Amino acid sequence: ERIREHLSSEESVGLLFSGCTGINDKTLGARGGEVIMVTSGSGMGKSTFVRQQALQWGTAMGKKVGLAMLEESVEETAEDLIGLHNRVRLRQSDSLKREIIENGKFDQWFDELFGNDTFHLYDSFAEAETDRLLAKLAYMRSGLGCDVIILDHISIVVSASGESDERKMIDNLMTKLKGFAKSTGVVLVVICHLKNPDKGKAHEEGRPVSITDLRGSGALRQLSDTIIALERNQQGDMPNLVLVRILKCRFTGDTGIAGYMEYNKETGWLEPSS
Amino acid sequence: MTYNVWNFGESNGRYSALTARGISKETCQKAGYWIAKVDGVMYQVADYRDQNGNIVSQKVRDKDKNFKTTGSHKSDALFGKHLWNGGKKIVVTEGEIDMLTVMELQDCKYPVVSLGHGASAAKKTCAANYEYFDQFEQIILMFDMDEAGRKAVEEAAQVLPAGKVRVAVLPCKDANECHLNGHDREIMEQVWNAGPWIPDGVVSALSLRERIREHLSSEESVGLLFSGCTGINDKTLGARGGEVIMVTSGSGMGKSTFVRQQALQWGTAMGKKVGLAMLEESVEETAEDLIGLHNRVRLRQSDSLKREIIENGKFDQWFDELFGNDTFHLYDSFAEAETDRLLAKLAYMRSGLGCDVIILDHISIVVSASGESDERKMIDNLMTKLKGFAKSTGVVLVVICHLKNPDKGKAHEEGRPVSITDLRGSGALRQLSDTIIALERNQQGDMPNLVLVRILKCRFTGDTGIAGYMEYNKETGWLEPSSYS
Amino acid sequence: GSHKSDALFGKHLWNGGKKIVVTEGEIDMLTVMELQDCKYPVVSLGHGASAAKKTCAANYEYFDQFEQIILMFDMDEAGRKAVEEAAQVLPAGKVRVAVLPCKDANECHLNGHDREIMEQVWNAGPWIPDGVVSALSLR
Repeated sequence: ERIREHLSSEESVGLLFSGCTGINDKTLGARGGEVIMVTSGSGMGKSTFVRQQALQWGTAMGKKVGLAMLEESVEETAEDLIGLHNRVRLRQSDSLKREIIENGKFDQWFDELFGNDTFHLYDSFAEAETDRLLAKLAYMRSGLGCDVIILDHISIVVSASGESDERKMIDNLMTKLKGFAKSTGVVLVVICHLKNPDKGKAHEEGRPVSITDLRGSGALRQLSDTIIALERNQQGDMPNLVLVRILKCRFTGDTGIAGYMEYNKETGWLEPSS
Repeated sequence: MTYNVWNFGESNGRYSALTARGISKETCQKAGYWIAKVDGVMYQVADYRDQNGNIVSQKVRDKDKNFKTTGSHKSDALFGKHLWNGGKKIVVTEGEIDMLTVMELQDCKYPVVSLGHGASAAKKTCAANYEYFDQFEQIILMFDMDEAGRKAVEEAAQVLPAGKVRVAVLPCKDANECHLNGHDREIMEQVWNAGPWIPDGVVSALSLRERIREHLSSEESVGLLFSGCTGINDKTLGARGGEVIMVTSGSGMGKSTFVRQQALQWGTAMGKKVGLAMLEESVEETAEDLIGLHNRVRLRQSDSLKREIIENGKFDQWFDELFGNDTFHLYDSFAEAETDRLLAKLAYMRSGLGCDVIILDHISIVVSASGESDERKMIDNLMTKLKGFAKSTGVVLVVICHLKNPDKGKAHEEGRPVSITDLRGSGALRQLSDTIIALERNQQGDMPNLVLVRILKCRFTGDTGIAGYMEYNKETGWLEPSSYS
Repeated sequence: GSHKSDALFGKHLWNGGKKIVVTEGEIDMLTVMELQDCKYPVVSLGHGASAAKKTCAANYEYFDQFEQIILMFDMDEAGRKAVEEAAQVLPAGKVRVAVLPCKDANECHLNGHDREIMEQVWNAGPWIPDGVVSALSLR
């Protein structure tokens, strides 16, 4: 009976990765209980890729998405979603900001987006303790009833914290996040950064990213079920061209390069091909 | 269905002292808190008057601490609201007895208010009273010190005027529990020392739309404009408050000269209060550069002219012309500052002196917690604290770092575009910093004064690459914009 | 008796006013009152220069009755630290630091410099260390 109930409801194709495909061809979406790992270099598209998925899922397939943008205030993150939804770089314009305010178009777009109460976020920025996030991440999942939790940046370093080498902190945290993800069945999307090789041209100038290039003592390479990686050469002749590489997919096992995408400097989207 | 307003001269009313609470008669009389003797019982009535004195609602309790409401107890119910027309700080308690505690200790001379519908409607009550609470510079959220109390604090800070939120943490249950115990010493300092921080950490389901509108109106997206070369503005749209600008180049190529132009430019044309942290030079030397830079000259190479124009009356002229607006602030030590012997001072500018831009030249002078192997963590640890400070205050922070020595081919001074990997420190600064400006020039080429500007990162826009070019005017010491391709 | 941390020598003499002088030693508090004919608010610190932060913090409510708080501490290495640790827990906008040509207030009086003491009660605010000196005062 539980498998019948499982097979009938389980969003196994639930919330397919938008912006590009081949990712769907190699991962078949994001299952509930899996931990999706998104990574790239600094300023390449970790936040932007994940931000499209959070927007898309909570609109087209309408899901209660939980956000944890620990590096930016919620008004800034909402600011992106509003512009991203309306295909504009609203953050990148004083005219567009002044426009929608004075002519009352701001309220218009906002109700069109958040009007479902499908978007829930985390607001603090000032140091989130490990079990002072998991409680709130669960509060979304459980109290607010979210289907997807989005955790930007898996660090919160700063603190000493009394235990040398935070290589265990990232490991200890990832396990509980996988636990939380599975015991509730919530799709868990987390963003991590990449180590510094300093051993040739690196990341921002190209270079494929392997699982070893992942920050931390690769525990995230174990607990996570699927690993999405973005690669682009911001000094190349197409700095907006970004390559998607699957480093892991516990569900399928089909790895390799999925497809390509192009950063539309007008809409702020990652349109597939061009 | 709601009760009728009790009358003071019709229900055995008297203004007695709450001896078992620690509140005297004089205090009860001023807040409008009296005791009624109806049916032989002993009820305590809290008069929630409006801006006129007319009782609107009342909150009546007896021996067993049961609640009974009379009148029109609307969502904006604030016990003591009628006593204060505004000011500097306002204390927001949970219960009326706690509101009676602060006034007793402050001799009923300072604004203190209580919540109408307990800790539950804290969010709604504070939301209903946004217009009123914004007449004060600070809002002292001293709720109960329990599980439910901290959630009420959480739901309060969400719908309160941004930047004015402050939370009190008492060694006991509530304000009254401290008073009757010992701790009259522990309450008041936290009324004047409570932490000015954020809600943390749910804060979901929009509810901030209008505040984002309020936000978008006050902090622009073309925050400031880097002068010296257009194109930097095209790819970064300036430097917002709360961002971290990262400026770097080779040694003696114009890290200091480039940044100093922006500090000068911003503090003159756009009259912003610029804070300087020139760790590798006395305050007089950085001022010396600024003085010459403002007057399009170099007061470091013309040596006869230095002694001349100063002792003649052209120094005092330029000095008042430049620093007279009281905008420029610098750091004076050179005696190896400690990390939390800089951030304290850097915050003092931003906060005490009120600066808009803080400039930290050279971020490799750590000098902090000696004994830990590799300063690779110190630079990372510092950047985290700098980013926190930068965003939590909304200050523009421009920091200068240096570049690792590659020794793998011709390096930096001979050209060589500097990538993000070439950045000094275990690239944590490539993460915490939002915008990264890099200067490149071949000081052994046909165009040494020609400098290439390269954006290595801009979390705001995401538009990277080569901006434009500039030329070092040896006469003016400026970075004039060039026409090169 | 009970030397609580809010010990302020002379606190019982004033109920607010325009300005109040906060010395370190009671003897220095006796100097300022001597020059002012005991007509203007002058107080001393209970626990010396060490608990300067705690004593001033304990009397923030009291010191907040005045428009200005004249920190006339000693003029040594420890004295300047006491100025630093007091001014942190004092009302921002009511500080001011006294700089004497001698050791303390009494050392000036016994020498010549009554001409340096009272006048130096009128001098701005900043506060606290390292400057930062808003350029203008670096001329």
